[PDB]
Amino acid sequence: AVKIKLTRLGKIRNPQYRVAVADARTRRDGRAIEVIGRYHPKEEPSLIEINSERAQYWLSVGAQPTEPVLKLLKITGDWQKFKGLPGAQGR
Amino acid sequence: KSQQKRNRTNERARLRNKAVKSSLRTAVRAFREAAHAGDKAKAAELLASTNRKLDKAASKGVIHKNQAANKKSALAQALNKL
Amino acid sequence: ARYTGPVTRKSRRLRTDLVGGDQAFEKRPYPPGQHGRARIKESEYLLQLQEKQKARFTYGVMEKQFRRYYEEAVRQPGKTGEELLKILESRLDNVIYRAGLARTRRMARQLVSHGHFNVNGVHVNVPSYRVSQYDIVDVRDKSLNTVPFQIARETAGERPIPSWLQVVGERQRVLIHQLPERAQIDVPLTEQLIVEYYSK
RNA sequence: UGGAGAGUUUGAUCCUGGCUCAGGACGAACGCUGGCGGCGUGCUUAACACAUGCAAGUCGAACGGAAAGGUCUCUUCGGAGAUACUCGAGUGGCGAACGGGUGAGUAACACGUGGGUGAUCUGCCCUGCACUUCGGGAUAAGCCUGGGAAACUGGGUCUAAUACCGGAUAGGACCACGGGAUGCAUGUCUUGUGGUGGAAAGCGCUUUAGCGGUGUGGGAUGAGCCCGCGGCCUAUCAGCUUGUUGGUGGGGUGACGGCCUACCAAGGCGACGACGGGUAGCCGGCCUGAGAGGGUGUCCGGCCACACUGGGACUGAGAUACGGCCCAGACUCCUACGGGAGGCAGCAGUGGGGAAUAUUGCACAAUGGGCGCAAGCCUGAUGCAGCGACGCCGCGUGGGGGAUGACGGCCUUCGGGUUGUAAACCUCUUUCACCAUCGACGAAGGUCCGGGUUCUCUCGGAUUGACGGUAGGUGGAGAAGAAGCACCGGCCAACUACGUGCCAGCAGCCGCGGUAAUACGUAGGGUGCGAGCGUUGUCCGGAAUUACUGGGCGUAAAGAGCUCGUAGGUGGUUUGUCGCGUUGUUCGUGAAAUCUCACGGCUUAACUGUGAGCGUGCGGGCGAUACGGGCAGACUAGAGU
Ligand SMILES: [Mg+2]
Ligand SMILES: [Mg+2]
Ligand SMILES: [Mg+2]
Ligand SMILES: [Mg+2]
Ligand SMILES: [Mg+2]
Ligand SMILES: [Mg+2]
Ligand SMILES: [Mg+2]
Ligand SMILES: [Mg+2]
Ligand SMILES: [Mg+2]
Ligand SMILES: [Mg+2]
Ligand SMILES: [Mg+2]
Ligand SMILES: [Mg+2]
Ligand SMILES: [Mg+2]
Ligand SMILES: [Mg+2]
Ligand SMILES: [Mg+2]
Ligand SMILES: [Mg+2]
Ligand SMILES: [Mg+2]
Ligand SMILES: [Mg+2]
Ligand SMILES: [Mg+2]
Ligand SMILES: [Mg+2]
Ligand SMILES: [Mg+2]
Ligand SMILES: [Mg+2]
Ligand SMILES: [Mg+2]
Ligand SMILES: [Mg+2]
Ligand SMILES: [Mg+2]
Ligand SMILES: [Mg+2]
Ligand SMILES: [Mg+2]
Ligand SMILES: [Mg+2]
Ligand SMILES: [Mg+2]
Ligand SMILES: [Mg+2]
Ligand SMILES: [Mg+2]
Ligand SMILES: [Mg+2]
Ligand SMILES: [Mg+2]
Ligand SMILES: [Mg+2]
Ligand SMILES: [Mg+2]
Ligand SMILES: [Mg+2]
Ligand SMILES: [Mg+2]
Ligand SMILES: [Mg+2]
Ligand SMILES: [Mg+2]
Ligand SMILES: [Mg+2]
Ligand SMILES: [Mg+2]
Ligand SMILES: [Mg+2]
Ligand SMILES: [Mg+2]
Ligand SMILES: [Mg+2]
Ligand SMILES: [Mg+2]
Ligand SMILES: [Mg+2]
Ligand SMILES: [Mg+2]
Ligand SMILES: [Mg+2]
Ligand SMILES: [Mg+2]
Ligand SMILES: [Mg+2]
Ligand SMILES: [Mg+2]
Ligand SMILES: [Mg+2]
Ligand SMILES: [Mg+2]
Ligand SMILES: [Mg+2]
Ligand SMILES: [Mg+2]
Repeated sequence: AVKIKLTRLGKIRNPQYRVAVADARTRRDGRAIEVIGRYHPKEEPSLIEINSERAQYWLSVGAQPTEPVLKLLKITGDWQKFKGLPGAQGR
Repeated sequence: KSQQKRNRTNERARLRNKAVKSSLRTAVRAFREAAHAGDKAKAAELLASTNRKLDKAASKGVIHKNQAANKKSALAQALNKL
Repeated sequence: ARYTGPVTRKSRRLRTDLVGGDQAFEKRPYPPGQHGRARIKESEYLLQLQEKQKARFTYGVMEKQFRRYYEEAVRQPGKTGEELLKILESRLDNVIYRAGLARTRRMARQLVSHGHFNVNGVHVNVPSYRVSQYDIVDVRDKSLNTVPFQIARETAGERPIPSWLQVVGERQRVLIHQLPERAQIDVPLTEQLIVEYYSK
């Protein structure tokens, strides 16, 4: 199944994560199908970046994100837009 | 290892699939010998019996729908050209 | 590492004083060694090596750091020696020396290494730091009223101030308007020989 | 945006032409020396053999049962009771084909690149069209026995299922006949007619607790298959092939296909190097070089191949099936001699080889993966920590006055100077060390509660970090705790003396040492670098000494003894056509990191993030015929008669 997962490409003490769409049967830091954002858990609150339309297309086609990508999608509101929920932004 | 159960389920599958495949083979050879005999009367119903058995096996999943289609087409043309 | 050795011996070897200060001259000629009063044939490589060593011991730069500075300068477009000199000047110790907050480069390095300067209100302890445009430098609030600073607080008005830097009064703040121009301020050494040295 | 030369043939000179050197680089080793931190890297040789511990399990919201927990339960006063949460073991479902390792084999459609799949398959994911309807039989487990030293196993009962089988109906199963569109030939996409047929499953619920399965349309994802182009040496390997080449009819595959089979033809491959021998994982990448190029495939990333050696099948959507199975061989071990068990090229570690390369540590805190409705469980993947100067970066080992020209040493013309402002003496700072304290971001995160009824959201009560009481900050006296290394004749920066006298010796070349050695050992002095400096090993450059860039062949090495001619290369003038080479634009592709510009963050750098270049190419469409070229012509100058 297609999943949207976080890919870490930082150094030892800078765990930067990229919001990418990848196949489930792949390593964590592998060649994803398509990168659709990033997430830096080292700013004051955080750094969240979502394309919000390629993610929508993948969600409508069957891609299933994990728990942190799901939380980021809920934060950015794109998951709410896809599911029809009222609040389209909760940043 | 916790794979002795997998081995037992495997061998159960071997017996089941082997039995159904051998039954299908026997039905196929029965239809074939009827085809060379050229009765053209009981072969008409043997064709339907073989088709039913083979696509029943395909539904059971022991074979593929592609193989079922190939064999059904072969037996139908076999009945046809005589 | 650091030299931490006789600067005057190096000056006599290089035949060009480059530190000045209180101990500018030794009141004697320059036989750096036992045979230093004898004449030696001037080879082509000797001039370039002496120029490079003069620059390195003027700016307190190790060999590998100087190599990196030169390679960055030549890789940068335009000129090479001017860029190298600008990179050398952009050091914190050189900036403090030009702003007159220390007696010489060694004093500036001592203070910045011991951590008596906060550039953007942030503690630093590396002379290898490079300044940039619209960058402030300030003195530590606790470190004020200390002897090594109060000794020059009133006698820092002798040396000139470069045209790119500026100094502030009773409360010193150092700000960088733009990159320096060593070619027009304090160039006692020609870089066109270093650029030929480093291409061998 | 980028090009150094020097020495060495001679009595002296100019060429040619070798040999050596100055520079950089490494998964490095050695000699000496050796503080710390940030980030990386670390069996390159024996794909040699392995002690030992951990590396794949999960679901009671599928099922039968109750070994344990707390349990209301009879009560033994230490025994009872599945009905109850919960659950040992068992059935069943999924996972286990991913993840991790090595580079052995492999010169191959294995790899990179771009096409084709009208020749294809595809679980879990999304989603359109409908169903979710009836019966049967045994068994696991348990119980009673039996065999065997064990490993294991038999007989008799006994209980289920979302286990199995048999059913009704359901078009992308088939056959024959047709309609409708398409071209790229077999064909391709969709309906109709008649004859055939093909599955599902139930469970739970604090009552909107939720799960499910299949019959098929269409997406997403992964992969199977074919083709062109490119990436070693060797002809002292010149003839290779018979299922081999093709065709036909069957069989086989998910799928085309001599993939297999029966018959027919004689064909197919080869000097543009088949067949044979040696060597080798490929690529993005890494090093050197101004570049072209030369070397290389290690961190990391993509793929491929392998799992003691060799061979084979099954389950499954999907298997080199490392921690699955069967057999042959070797090795190791147990044995009652009849028989059995095993494979670290997973993590850690041991033996052996080598010049040589590391802990039998922590945690799922974060990410990814698997199992449920979950709560939750596992994960030597992963996040870290420990050892090594192994590599890059960065900071210290202090600083301000100092001619006491300390003393001395050294050289010595006996006058002097060198060591040398460095010192003593007066003083300033405490970077990193030592001691005590606070103390992290990493977690807009996950659980038990309050608005929300569950969908979405913030709120706080509690807790959750292996790293780690670590980073980092603060407070305390004290320069106090801290440097060494190589060379000094030319290449190439660095000279005097002592001892020695072809001896001791050094050395990259050529040259020094056989009694005034800047070349040997030593002392002083100097040069360069630095917690590193020299040697060794290999590659690039100098080398324009394999020359497209960028060489020559009268005498320095170099024209076959001459001629003919096969392939091949190359070709007069002019006209028209095509537009293959050529060139322009556009579109798709050319993964990421890494290379560069520009910025952003670790006090800076190393390190890292972002935007743009790079990706030299390829496929498709659309412009040109100026030159080469294909075709159709013409001319005589070339050439021939
Ligand atoms: Mg039989
Ligand atoms: Mg067929
Ligand atoms: Mg350093
Ligand atoms: Mg020469
Ligand atoms: Mg002569
Ligand atoms: Mg001669
Ligand atoms: Mg010549
Ligand atoms: Mg199981
Ligand atoms: Mg249980
Ligand atoms: Mg399930
Ligand atoms: Mg499976
Ligand atoms: Mg595997
Ligand atoms: Mg190895
Ligand atoms: Mg190999
Ligand atoms: Mg290809
Ligand atoms: Mg029984
Ligand atoms: Mg039916
Ligand atoms: Mg059923
Ligand atoms: Mg044949
Ligand atoms: Mg055939
Ligand atoms: Mg090999
Ligand atoms: Mg060259
Ligand atoms: Mg093998
Ligand atoms: Mg082994
Ligand atoms: Mg094998
Ligand atoms: Mg399966
Ligand atoms: Mg199967
Ligand atoms: Mg095998
Ligand atoms: Mg396995
Ligand atoms: Mg193993
Ligand atoms: Mg290991
Ligand atoms: Mg050895
Ligand atoms: Mg040994
Ligand atoms: Mg975990
Ligand atoms: Mg996780
Ligand atoms: Mg060492
Ligand atoms: Mg010299
Ligand atoms: Mg002597
Ligand atoms: Mg000597
Ligand atoms: Mg060389
Ligand atoms: Mg060359
Ligand atoms: Mg020549
Ligand atoms: Mg001659
Ligand atoms: Mg000759
Ligand atoms: Mg001749
Ligand atoms: Mg001859
Ligand atoms: Mg001859
Ligand atoms: Mg010819
Ligand atoms: Mg010709
Ligand atoms: Mg012509
Ligand atoms: Mg021609
Ligand atoms: Mg920065
Ligand atoms: Mg790229
Ligand atoms: Mg084109
Ligand atoms: Mg003529």
